[PDB]
Amino acid sequence: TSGTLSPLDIYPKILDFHPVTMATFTMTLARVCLCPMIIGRGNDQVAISSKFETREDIAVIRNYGNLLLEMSAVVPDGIVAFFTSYQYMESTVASWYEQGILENIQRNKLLFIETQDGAETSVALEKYQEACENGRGAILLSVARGKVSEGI
Amino acid sequence: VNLAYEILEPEPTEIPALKQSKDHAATTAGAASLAGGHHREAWATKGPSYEDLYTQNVVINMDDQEDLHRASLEGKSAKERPIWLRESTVQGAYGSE
Amino acid sequence: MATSSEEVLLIVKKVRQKKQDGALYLMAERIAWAPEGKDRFTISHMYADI
Amino acid sequence: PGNDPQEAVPSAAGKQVDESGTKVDEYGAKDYRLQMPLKDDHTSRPLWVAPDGHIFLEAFSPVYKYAQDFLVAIAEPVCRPTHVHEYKLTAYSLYAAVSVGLQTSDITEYLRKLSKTGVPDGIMQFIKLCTVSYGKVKLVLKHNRYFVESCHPDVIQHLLQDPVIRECRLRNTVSFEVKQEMIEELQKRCIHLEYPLLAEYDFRNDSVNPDINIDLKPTAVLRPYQEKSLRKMFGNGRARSGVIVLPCGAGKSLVGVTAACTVRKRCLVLGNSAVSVEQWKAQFKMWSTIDDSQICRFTSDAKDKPIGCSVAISTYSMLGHTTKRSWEAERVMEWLKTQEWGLMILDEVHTIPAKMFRRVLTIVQAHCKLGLTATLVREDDKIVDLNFLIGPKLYEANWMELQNNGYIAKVQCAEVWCPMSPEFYREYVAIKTKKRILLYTMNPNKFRACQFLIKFHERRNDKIIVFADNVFALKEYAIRLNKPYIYGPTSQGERMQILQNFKHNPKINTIFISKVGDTSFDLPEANVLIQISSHGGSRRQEAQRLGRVLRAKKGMVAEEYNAFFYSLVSQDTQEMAYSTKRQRFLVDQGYSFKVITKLAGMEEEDLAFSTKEEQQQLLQKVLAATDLDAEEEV
Repeated sequence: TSGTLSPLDIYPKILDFHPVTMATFTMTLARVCLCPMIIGRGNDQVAISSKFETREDIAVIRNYGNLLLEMSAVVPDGIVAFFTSYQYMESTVASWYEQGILENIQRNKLLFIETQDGAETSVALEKYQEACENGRGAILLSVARGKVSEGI
Repeated sequence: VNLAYEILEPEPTEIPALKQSKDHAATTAGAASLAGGHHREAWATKGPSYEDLYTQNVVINMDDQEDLHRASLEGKSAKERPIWLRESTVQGAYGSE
Repeated sequence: MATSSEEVLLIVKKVRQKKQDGALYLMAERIAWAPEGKDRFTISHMYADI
Repeated sequence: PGNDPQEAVPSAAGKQVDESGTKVDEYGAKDYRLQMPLKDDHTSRPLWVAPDGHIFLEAFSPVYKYAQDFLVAIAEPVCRPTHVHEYKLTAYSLYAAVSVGLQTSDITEYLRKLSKTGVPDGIMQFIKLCTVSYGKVKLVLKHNRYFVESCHPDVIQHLLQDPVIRECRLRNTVSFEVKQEMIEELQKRCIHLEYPLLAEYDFRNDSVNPDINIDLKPTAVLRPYQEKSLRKMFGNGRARSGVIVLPCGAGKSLVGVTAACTVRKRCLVLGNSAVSVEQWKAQFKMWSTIDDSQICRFTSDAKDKPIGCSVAISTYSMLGHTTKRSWEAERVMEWLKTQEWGLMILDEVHTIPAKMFRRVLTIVQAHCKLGLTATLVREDDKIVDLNFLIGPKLYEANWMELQNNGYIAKVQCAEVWCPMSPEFYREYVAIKTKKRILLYTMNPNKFRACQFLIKFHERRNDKIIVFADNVFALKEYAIRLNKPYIYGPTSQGERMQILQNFKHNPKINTIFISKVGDTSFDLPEANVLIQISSHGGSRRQEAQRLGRVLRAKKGMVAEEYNAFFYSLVSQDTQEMAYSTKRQRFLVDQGYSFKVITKLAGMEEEDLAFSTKEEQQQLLQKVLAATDLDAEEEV
């Protein structure tokens, strides 16, 4: 039973038979449950992807900070963001200290970035759950394959 | 043991950290920036929590105030005042209506 | 002098700023780079953070 | 005698134009254009067919939907002023070839549905069969590969001309081969002789040097006013030769370098003067590595790497003097046809005659041409169109969106008509020589207004420069009121420092320039411009000077105005002949135009020439000035 397992064409990777195949649509009247959005600039800057670039350019990093700064004032609760890896995450946060992007985010929501050691990670999640329930919802700046992505 | 601390050392190290003698590291950088070589010609200690200095003080005083808004009128006159042209039709004036 | 930091500084029109010949206004206790004929201020600072 | 060709079809003159004698089928369809709008708002606004050969499409509310319907309709004739409010004009001549890639039979069905039960007369229906979409492509064949578009009517009507006299498919969309390479000049004159027009496309495979064909450039594109013109000029890999319209004070030489990277062509820059050499070279520094690899300058005495690079910056074809320039111009013309044949980058071609254009295509074998000119027509000509040799009209940008964004200054046009002095008007209708030009030019009633406009902007310390066509006329305008001045016959070392005294290291505010110190070493770029004379030969040179000089007070204007622009025109001096033609150009630029004949406040101002005695002494000096005072050569 998996919800994120939807591409079934690559499922025969395990080399096992599976005659029982069925998807799920869930008939719902009002579609206000979810709202998937895809932002890719387009014919204005087209700089939003960085699959093999570190700190060689500042057009993609600036776009990640401008969109995140605006979303921090319109989301009613907390924001759980995710990056690519640990290398591109540290280069993006360090670039916001020079232009002055991360400093404005500290005014609204509280910053929470996943660390490396497992001892400081459990204490960091407890501070995020306490601020989002008692006061204003904070923000999470972690990695898609870190430690707050297994099952929170 | 100290040789293997840098793994790869083409030169006898550059300026990594000091670990032990850290309280004196702020003295060397404090005398180099005050003399002449300011800018960013300094270093720190990688590992603990680094250190910074040069031109970091606090200013306190108790004066000023009393008549400060009266000077804004003279500086604004250097630009241009909002006014129209000298309207003159030498015939019949307006009537509002 | 009245010991109040009076006399507004000299205002200079049309000053470039990275291919942008805007307008830098020198008020009383703070600096303001007014973007041409407008009411807001792009580069907003004071006489302290410089 | 002995010159009676064809053409000669327009005939409209006099006050009683009564153009209503031949319509055949028009009165019957007049009633159908009234009952249709009575149903729904969408079932209305047709095209209004005319017996001559032109229609009036929608222009009242162009918005975003109808702004794209006219782009295809205009892709057949020359580009009329699209971004207007009255009615958009549409025809069918010449340009219907290097435009889009659709047949004329498809756009006809859309016009019949817009009229709602009504055909567009029938005169222009049989004409939709002349110029088609044809061209040549350079590929692996190292010469030409004959394939154009996926259409089919563009190939059927061509076999009865070129293939009938000489073969082509000999080597090894229907592509052809190469006919001994040398055979090529005879094909360019046989296709245009009939009716179809050719359009050699892109791609190449000969003479390579800059490493490969992708060099180095950041993919993060910016400036929406250049991306929209890039996808319109080269946005499908084809050619489409034409002239695009872009703001002057935004980067005319910047769109050419950016386009040269997407086209991937060893282009050739051909400037108009000496100022175009330093402008184009500045864009190859902070955007590419061509400045220190494939740079070349044949003008301004440089000759940097004559062999080994094709990207150069020349000046049209002004380097070809008879006898005096023999072996100098020979090495430039011969070595250019071998290692260069790319794009013909042209800038400011609205003042260059057709005689110079013949020598441009002769000294170089460029397979494509580029047009970078913001004006509409050339040299103010409406009966003869000489733009078919350097690329006709392609597309113009929305000046309302360009001005309300941060690309040009908020120009506030306002004509100022000053009365004529009676002491100088008596000698104007008295002599029959060229001396009467300086009479109304030195109008004391205009000089008091010219000094009032300077004083009106002196307190606002704004960049103001008074323009004048005559050379020895602006000199007295600056000595009487103690201000510096520059003109033509001066000195190269003197103007080198004075020009820097207004933009680089300024110290003087009120400077008087002319037609020389503007397109020679550096652009003026001021804010307020005053036009004195409006009858000179440069009836179209001041059009582009309005955009280059009048710059904004920042560079990214929001939505308010600040820049001013006045014009001093004499009264009862036969000057309205040019003051009327400027109204047709200002309404297309989105500028506010108005007429102010009375300044109301000029008398109550500390000015000169207050008494009538000082105005009388000027008459003894203007008439005594010799007309030979011009330069010093024989």
